[PDB]
Amino acid sequence: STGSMTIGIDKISFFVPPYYIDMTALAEARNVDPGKFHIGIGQDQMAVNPISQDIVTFAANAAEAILTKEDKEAIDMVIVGTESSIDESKAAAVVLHRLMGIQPFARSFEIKEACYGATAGLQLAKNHVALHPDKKVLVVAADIAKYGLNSGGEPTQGAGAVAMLVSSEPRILALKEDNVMLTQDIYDFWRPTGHPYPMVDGPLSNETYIQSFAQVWDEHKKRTGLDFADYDALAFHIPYTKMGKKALLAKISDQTEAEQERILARYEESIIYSRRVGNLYTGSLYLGLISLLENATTLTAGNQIGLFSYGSGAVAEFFTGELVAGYQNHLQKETHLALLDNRTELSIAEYEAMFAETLDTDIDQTLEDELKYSISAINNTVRSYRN
Repeated sequence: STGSMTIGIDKISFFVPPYYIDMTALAEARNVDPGKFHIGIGQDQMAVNPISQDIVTFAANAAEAILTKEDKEAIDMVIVGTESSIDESKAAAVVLHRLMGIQPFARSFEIKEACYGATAGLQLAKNHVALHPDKKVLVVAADIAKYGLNSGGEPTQGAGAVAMLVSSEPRILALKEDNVMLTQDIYDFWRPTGHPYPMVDGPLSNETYIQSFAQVWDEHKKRTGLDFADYDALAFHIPYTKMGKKALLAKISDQTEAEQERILARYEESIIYSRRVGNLYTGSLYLGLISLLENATTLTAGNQIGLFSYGSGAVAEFFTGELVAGYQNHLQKETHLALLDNRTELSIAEYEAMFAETLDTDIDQTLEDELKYSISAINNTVRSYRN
């Protein structure tokens, strides 16, 4: 009711492909104890997509869920964060700008830094709107996480997008100016040009992620004096739900049991959707935010939400948001639950067939798919989308 005009997330939604495989079914096919997936890494259902669906398909569907005609006129910047690009030059944001019917006098571009790309976009969006509060920015995380059949990373796979509308007087989450950022040159996870799957140093990945949180948390506490007791919930980027828990558990071990129980319970709420989707790379943290807000029943306006973003390479950031009065009226619980529940369960055979298929863009072809914004054709390497 006082002070500077707030800036932050006005609306937020995710989209995942209309297919999944059950992790017990996957475990039985890979001759491993299902507990390895359900408990070990903490995953239950995994999102999978056909070659007729790419990051534009997911970004467009996610964004369509939150954009009004008014938004489309007020948006003058469109940003896509991804590490699953389909062009080395042309930003995925340009096609998204067209499909969403956003007004022409806007800048559009793509950000790349592993799983951190969308966060970078969000912070830049926040600064833009702070300086131009009559404008809005569309920021979309979009990615496809594939590792290969019978591969070590297979059970953490996923696909989809998370779209955010950034505005002044946001109806969901007001962003604070307490950002703590961190860059370290570490080769825990990367994907050289020409590699369809990432190069991974498994142990280094877990180590770097866990310590990166510790580093930005400690620096944040030093700068602000804020501690776990000052946070009503914490949302994390996660490669899989158990790794987030590990990082969190390691840092909160010296807190009162009351604080641990509280923070840990909130974390469980934040991963409800993730357990049913898998890794969204850039979108994982923001799926967690959605999951937290739509599954919690005792969060309320005025509460402080801490967010930890991570990107292999590695870049990390911790920042805070405050829940806005009335935010519970502007979520999409019914829509999201329906999206997850309405998915078709694939058998492992069907999944392997879908996964193995490759899109060769050098061949002119048509593709069939009932989903809006799916790929309808390739011509001279150019993708057309049905709308």
